[PDB]
Amino acid sequence: STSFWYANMDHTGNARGFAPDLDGDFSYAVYKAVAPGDAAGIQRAINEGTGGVRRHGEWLASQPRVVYIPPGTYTISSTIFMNTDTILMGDATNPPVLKAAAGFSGNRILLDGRDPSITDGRGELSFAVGLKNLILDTTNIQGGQEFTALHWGVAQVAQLQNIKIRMSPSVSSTGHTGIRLTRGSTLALADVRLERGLNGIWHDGHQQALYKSIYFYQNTVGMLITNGATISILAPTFETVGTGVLCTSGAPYIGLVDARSINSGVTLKTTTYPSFLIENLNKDAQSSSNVAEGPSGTILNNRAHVDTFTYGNTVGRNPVYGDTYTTNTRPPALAPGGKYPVLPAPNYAANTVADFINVKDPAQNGGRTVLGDNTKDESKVLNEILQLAASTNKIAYFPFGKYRVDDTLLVPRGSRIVGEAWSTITGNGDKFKDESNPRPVVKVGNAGDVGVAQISDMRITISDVMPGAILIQFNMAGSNPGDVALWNSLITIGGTRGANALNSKCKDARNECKAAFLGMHFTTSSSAYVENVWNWVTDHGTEAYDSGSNIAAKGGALVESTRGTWLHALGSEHYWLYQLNLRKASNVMISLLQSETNYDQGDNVQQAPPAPWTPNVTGWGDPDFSWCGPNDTRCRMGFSNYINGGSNIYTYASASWAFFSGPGYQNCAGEFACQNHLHWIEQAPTNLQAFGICGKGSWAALRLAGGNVITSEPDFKGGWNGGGGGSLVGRYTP
Amino acid sequence: STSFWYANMDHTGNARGFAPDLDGDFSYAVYKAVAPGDAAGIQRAINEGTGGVRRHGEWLASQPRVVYIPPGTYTISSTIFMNTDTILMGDATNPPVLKAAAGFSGNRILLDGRDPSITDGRGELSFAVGLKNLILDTTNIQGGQEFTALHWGVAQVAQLQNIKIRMSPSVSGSSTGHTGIRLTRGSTLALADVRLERGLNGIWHDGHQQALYKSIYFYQNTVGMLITNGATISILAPTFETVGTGVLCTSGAPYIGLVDARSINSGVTLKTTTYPSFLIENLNKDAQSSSNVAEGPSGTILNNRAHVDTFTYGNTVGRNPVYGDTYTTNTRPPALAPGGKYPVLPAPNYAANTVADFINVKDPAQNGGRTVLGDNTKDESKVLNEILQLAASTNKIAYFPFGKYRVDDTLLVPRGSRIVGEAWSTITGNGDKFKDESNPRPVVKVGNAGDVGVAQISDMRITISDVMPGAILIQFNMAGSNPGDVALWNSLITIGGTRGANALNSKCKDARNECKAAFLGMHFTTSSSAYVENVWNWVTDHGTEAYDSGSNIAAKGGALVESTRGTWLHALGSEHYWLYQLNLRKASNVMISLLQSETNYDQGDNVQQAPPAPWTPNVTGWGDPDFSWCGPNDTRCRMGFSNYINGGSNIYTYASASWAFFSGPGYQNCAGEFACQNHLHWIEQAPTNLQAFGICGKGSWAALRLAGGNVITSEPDFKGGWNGGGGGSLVGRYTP
Repeated sequence: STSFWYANMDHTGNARGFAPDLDGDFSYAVYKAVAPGDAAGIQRAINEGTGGVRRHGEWLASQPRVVYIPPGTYTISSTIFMNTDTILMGDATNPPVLKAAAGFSGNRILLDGRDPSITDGRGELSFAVGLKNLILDTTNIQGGQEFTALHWGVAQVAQLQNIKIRMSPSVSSTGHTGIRLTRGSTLALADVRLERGLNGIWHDGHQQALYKSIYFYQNTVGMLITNGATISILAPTFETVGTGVLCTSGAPYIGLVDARSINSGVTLKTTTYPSFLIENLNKDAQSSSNVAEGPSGTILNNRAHVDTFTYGNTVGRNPVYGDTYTTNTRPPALAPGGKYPVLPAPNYAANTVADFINVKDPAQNGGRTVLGDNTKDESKVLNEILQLAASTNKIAYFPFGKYRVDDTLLVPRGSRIVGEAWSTITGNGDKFKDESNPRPVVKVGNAGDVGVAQISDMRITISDVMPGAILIQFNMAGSNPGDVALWNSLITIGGTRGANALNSKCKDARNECKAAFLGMHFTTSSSAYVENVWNWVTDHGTEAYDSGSNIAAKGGALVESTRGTWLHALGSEHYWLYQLNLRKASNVMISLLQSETNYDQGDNVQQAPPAPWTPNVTGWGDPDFSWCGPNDTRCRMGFSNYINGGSNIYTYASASWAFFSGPGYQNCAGEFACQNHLHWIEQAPTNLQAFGICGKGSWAALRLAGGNVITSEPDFKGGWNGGGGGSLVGRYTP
Repeated sequence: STSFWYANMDHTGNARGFAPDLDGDFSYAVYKAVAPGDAAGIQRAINEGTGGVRRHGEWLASQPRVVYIPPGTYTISSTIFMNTDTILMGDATNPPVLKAAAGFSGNRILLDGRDPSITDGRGELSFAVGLKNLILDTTNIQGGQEFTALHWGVAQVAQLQNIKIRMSPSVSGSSTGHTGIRLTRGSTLALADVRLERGLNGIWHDGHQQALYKSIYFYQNTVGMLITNGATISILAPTFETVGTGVLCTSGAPYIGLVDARSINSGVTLKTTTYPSFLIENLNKDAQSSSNVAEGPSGTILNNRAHVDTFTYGNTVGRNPVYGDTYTTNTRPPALAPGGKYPVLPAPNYAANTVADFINVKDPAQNGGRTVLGDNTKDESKVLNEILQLAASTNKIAYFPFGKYRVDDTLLVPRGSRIVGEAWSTITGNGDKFKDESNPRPVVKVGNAGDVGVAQISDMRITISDVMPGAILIQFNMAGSNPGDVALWNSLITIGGTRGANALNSKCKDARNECKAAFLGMHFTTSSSAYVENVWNWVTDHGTEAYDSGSNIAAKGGALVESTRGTWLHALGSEHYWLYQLNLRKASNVMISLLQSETNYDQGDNVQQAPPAPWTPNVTGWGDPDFSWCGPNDTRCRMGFSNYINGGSNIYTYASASWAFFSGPGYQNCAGEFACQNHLHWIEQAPTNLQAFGICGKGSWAALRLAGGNVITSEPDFKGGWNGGGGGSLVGRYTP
């Protein structure tokens, strides 16, 4: 066929992806190839399993399927339905066209990312749906009819990579929609080009999403926002677009940062009362329309350049809801050239198999035997292959598997790592059980390293209760932002097969297991780029087994870097003390942080935090909760944002939700009574620019360093459920 | 070509069904016919509209589609998706077989009743999905694989009529297998007269809010009904033949009602691994059914007895352990239960009747040379009263093709009437004759006072087109010689929410001044004896058909029952009325197998017009609650009742699905889990021989209020039902 690197990798033989924990099935095919032009074969490859048994729906990581679609045109006559943990991989050298037929029958959706096996449309459970190197075409459908090329009501670990959507020109209240997001909890939509139609993206009640580097080309409306909580749009381009962003319902947060307007109309228009920010908008001469318009008329007139304009709930303003214009000079290390760094996930479209090292092939990795079946320690053998590929400038390809490591797996300078449907590194052993000497499972460079370390399509996890485990630690800094990067990956604790020892020790809410020390760590001399990454302590089982979810992992993400750190849609959920900790960091940019308090915590918790952990304030910057009464359990809940000093902190959207008050999915007292403090500033940083700090079920919308509290009600409401339990700090620029 | 009455009705010409208010489309075809054996044509007929435009999804009543499927076998290779306001009508003289192909591709669902155009899996909005005279067959699929013949995550006005589901035999030792009817998220009313053959599960009730399963035949199922979570389950007159386990509840804490059940060579009748509240009344077992009747987490609950009178195991009023067993004996009145069994009747399909036995009300050659339009352009009261008397006096069935028949006076349904519609043909009241609340007048009158005879209506809709404070939408006056002679099946009674009522929708857009749209939805007078099954009594809460929908409506009362003869309510949904949803005013001999209700959404702490306003209560004349016990600004107390029982005798209620959701206009949240309402179920005067079971509630502080003023609090001992007790009430037994 072609020379596309993935299709030419060994998918038979010993170097193929191998799936353990499949109930004795050692013949399951991770890889399937569709015949050229075989449109019916796309759905077949998605669902087909071993010996005629259909694949499991709703599973997260153990039964992955990558469907290779060769170049060509595939005429689609009815909706194609994805499965969880499934990737459609078109040929990157010549992406295939999935074209809707003229006689398209059924629901007017070309591709549905939501697994049909989920009941009651729970998109927040449709994890790990991937689309790569595809062209969606609906030009055979009349532009006046309602149609949706892609329904993206999905959850985390879902990804878009090198996707193009051609639609018919709009006519009419109905028309083509490129990507419609209904119920779901996804993280990032990256590098999608939407051509024509009525709506390029329709955000219909999706909780939150970061839209990174989206190209809106000749859309009647760039993004339609009907309902939803937190919307972050980073580095978009509006070319011949009638209206950039149109929000006709709800009170969400809308973040438009580093936007470009090419011969377009109004950039942000709303008929309701959302809180939005426009930072670094650059308009051309043909874009002569107002920048912002609302129910009362013009909000911001025609300006070719906008610095920092908010219109929403702002701290210190009389009245709270209103306009504010400021100018801020971004640090050149954070924003080279005034623009924050945005990079597409690598697809290696021009690379062939020779540019890679298949870690399992003895002819490629230096004559080493690698299993990836979670039956033995493979740390040393994998540290040697990773150092070999970096020293020879080869990309290290991990076929799918579960690679058990009993010591740190170092990612050395010059590494480019890519996996097959989130190949899994799992830590194990006594070397990660010393909480007095915490140890990284995956270490990205040594202390003081400068170089390239790019990782994509991987998973890191643990197999036992390991109170000293740091799942990934970033030590290396890049020469340019993105040299050290992590794309489209997940870091999980529990919830998946392959961790029996961990699964047996975490079934008691009275003694929550000390599974890990940290999920992610960014050391002081590091400089890392993170996009579409799920940092998740399990709340429920995903792969049909008694999963146990009473886990006390101390901290989710600890950022100590003073060089520069960019977090594009990082989901950090269900850790004990905090989801995001900024400990004396000095150059941090956050385009979206998605977080959720641990479900076992709240008024009816059985073990009050910080227990079972003893906080180390001096050594690791833990919150000690010494301000709460020893039995004030609404006060002793994990923080979503714990900002502790430092400088040059830019956060542009925080989707932090509280749902329950204790084990068993117990309800909270009220809409704003699940938690007291989700967002907490311990020490005021120098040059802090915070926008879109959203919450759910929190009494306070933000806590300031001196102890002052910004209450969610009555004037800092918004976002989740339009304010029915939702917090919104649209502007905090102290 | 057969002699089926519906397929041989005029579907061209002037007597065809006509859909008004379709944005200038006067050629829309309500009726579509599938070619024999054309499986692909079934989906086409569901969605096809005028001139290549697809039909509207989610719509309730204005764009109906009836799909006629001739006899034959239809090999289905992928899931068929229904639409709202859509009926699949197989040939009643020879039902067609919808057979899943051996190479079935997709999610492994043969037929999905839930409209795919609804977003976020909201089955509670999938209204008016009908299936008639069909055989669903999954025998080409191996019995060891998970498969679902019918997904019924739907909402009210959905109906099953003469449906049989054949499945492959389950595999011994296998946890997966065929499921006949799976109910996920949704709010349907009744599933009637379905025969389920083989498979692993005949019915899987997976989180559905509530459902009445009437006259279900479980034939050789490994498990009759599986219940994984849910609130209120009522099973009336089932038959378990060669069934391994009758009812198996492995998750949740629902209410399960088993009444008039038959066991033929079956295993355990009700087994649970959790703590639901169930009732088993009038279970009659054969000799070969030697298993225990009920089994729970602690072991045996009720051992093998061939006959069970009244056994409850749940939250019971007056018990010192609230949760526990109770055995009593009750002699049902012969007028309520002739022969000891409650009356259950299938909805009439007229399978043996031809066109000659019918009167098409629009055909001048059949109705006496009268001009009938059905386009909501003029008053058609006199012309329709004369046709109904004509069809009754000539022993003919009156067939209403679809339309909107405006009436400016009462439309009398006389003695001997049999009325059937085409996808819920609509009678809409109008005029000044329904606007004098001091002289309320029925829109549709079922017989005169003191009449005895047959008056059977099915597949119809009754509504109003303006604000009519004196309008009774349907009033039952006549009694039957046998129960079911006066009956109403598979219908809707709606106020607002649908196109065709511009004057009404324009006057009901202010929550500060709630419009007095109607006096009563349904009325059962003292000398009446009516049978009601699968009927939606609905004051609108939101718009359904893409139009400016005013939903700030104060319709006084939903259903007022004053009858002292027999009255049977099988899955009556009464929703969003102002003062009450169901009022039993000195009624005698009343049987309710399931009542589904919802408090008006504008009511609660943040209400803008405190009840009884804008209504002045008439306690003496009409038995309204005046809410004089509440402080004039205690707004959680001044909320509409779901059950308002006021005196009388011989009242048997077996399931109450009564939900409160919001605290004011705008879908505002409530103060707490049990803080939406104070009283959902209220006894004003204690009746003689009152037998109450399965009184479920949501978000109300009290689970039940007694005549003396004593209150049975939902917490701590009467939790259960909705969300397993997380805000759900459950009075499993109140038998004073």
